[PDB]
Amino acid sequence: EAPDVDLADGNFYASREARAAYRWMRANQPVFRDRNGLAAASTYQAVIDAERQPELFSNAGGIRPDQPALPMMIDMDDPAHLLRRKLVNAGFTRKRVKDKEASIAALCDTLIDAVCERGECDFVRDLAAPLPMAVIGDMLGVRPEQRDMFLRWSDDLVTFLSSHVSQEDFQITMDAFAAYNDFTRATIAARRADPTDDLVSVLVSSEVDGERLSDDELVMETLLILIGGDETTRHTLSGGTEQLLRNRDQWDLLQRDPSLLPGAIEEMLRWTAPVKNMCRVLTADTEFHGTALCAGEKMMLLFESANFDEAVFCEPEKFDVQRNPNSHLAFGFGTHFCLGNQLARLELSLMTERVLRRLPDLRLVADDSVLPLRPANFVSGLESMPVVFTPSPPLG
Ligand code: HEM
Ligand SMILES: COc1ccc(CNc2ccc(Cc3ccncc3)cc2)cc1
Ligand SMILES: [Br-]
Ligand SMILES: [Br-]
Ligand SMILES: [Br-]
Ligand SMILES: [K+]
Ligand SMILES: [K+]
Repeated sequence: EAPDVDLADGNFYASREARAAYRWMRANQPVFRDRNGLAAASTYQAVIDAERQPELFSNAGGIRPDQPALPMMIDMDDPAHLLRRKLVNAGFTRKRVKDKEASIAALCDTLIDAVCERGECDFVRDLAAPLPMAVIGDMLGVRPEQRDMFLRWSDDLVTFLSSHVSQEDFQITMDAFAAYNDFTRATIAARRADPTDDLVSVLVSSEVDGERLSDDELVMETLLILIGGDETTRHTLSGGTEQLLRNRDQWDLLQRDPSLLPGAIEEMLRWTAPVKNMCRVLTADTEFHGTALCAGEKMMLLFESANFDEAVFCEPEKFDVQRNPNSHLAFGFGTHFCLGNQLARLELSLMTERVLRRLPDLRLVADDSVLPLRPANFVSGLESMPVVFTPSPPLG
């Protein structure tokens, strides 16, 4: 019998029974319909095949199950999407991202300095959540003492994307957007008159095919970047480190061999899959991997399910930092492949290498059976992760 599940319900993704439900879907109905008839691609093959057919599986209806499209690149199809992405790509060239290494490392060291003397911290609150916020906030010109405000707006907006909000939460969402809009339009006006090397400056000057980003587009695209920056990577940092601590042979391998870190980051991404789904709207009736789909309905791409697909990943419930190949779909695939992937990987690398070296005897206070995941239908990971370690003095 099929699992009785609602794939638009955030409680499904907070359940540690989700992977059992995905396993059934992959073995019995790869393009699954949930208890409300919502279609979802559960196998790696079905996700890739949909990703590769953007004219049939469109982003232009919006990437959430019951919300309309917003005027931003992730809700656009080519050719318009390609121009928008090329414009925003000025902020994400390989050289610009790699050049952030020293500054990101400094933030990692400041955050570890704040807890290293204590011998205990909440890995989520004190390391995983603040590092990506500080990096993206610095790119956007946010004063350090205002990071919490931007993180609050980001939580409001990602909660809106992660659920079907009440009217009161709709109002909060609109208020947060209005505050972000006000701040960002001030930055745009200032950078136009006195350009710097910050993200808004680089985006203002970007030109492709004789076109530039409008103020409207700058607000929307930088907001997409803010929330990608501050709502996703945190969950790979916490949940990926959790797996290193649960399987101490994996922690020990990384401690003794820094050259294993790139493969470890990939396995942390495969395992944690912070983005649980993105939607595609059907542009025509189609028979897709055994399931009839109707023009105008949305189908979810279940990235965590694909990342645990035994047809692609041998023994997928084994966390193995050495896994090769590791062609996971945490960042998706195709036209919309995460623009921030290099930045996210760099943050994960720099914080993890410092955690391994500076907190070398790190351990979990209590095991996973009592560590909850955030209820959310879109992006999710650990709420809290208390950890202990031998104290050390700060680097300063
Ligand atoms: C581990 C962290 C992250 C994960 C798992 C992640 C995941 C994703 C996924 C699944 C998509 C859609 C791909 C698809 O549907 O095939 C996406 C798109 C995108 N992401 Fe991320 N993301 C992360 C971090 C970031 C960061 C840090 C940024 C920016 C600084 C960012 C910016 C974007 C943008 C702009 C898009 C839209 C690309 C397009 O539509 O062409 N993401 N991301
Ligand atoms: C109601 O007005 C608005 C306006 C803007 C937004 C924010 N749009 C948005 C933000 C974040 C993501 C998640 C994500 C980003 C990058 N990589 C991976 C995941 C998707 C869409 C919401 C509501
Ligand atoms: Br299949
Ligand atoms: Br479009
Ligand atoms: Br920048
Ligand atoms: K505020
Ligand atoms: K397994």
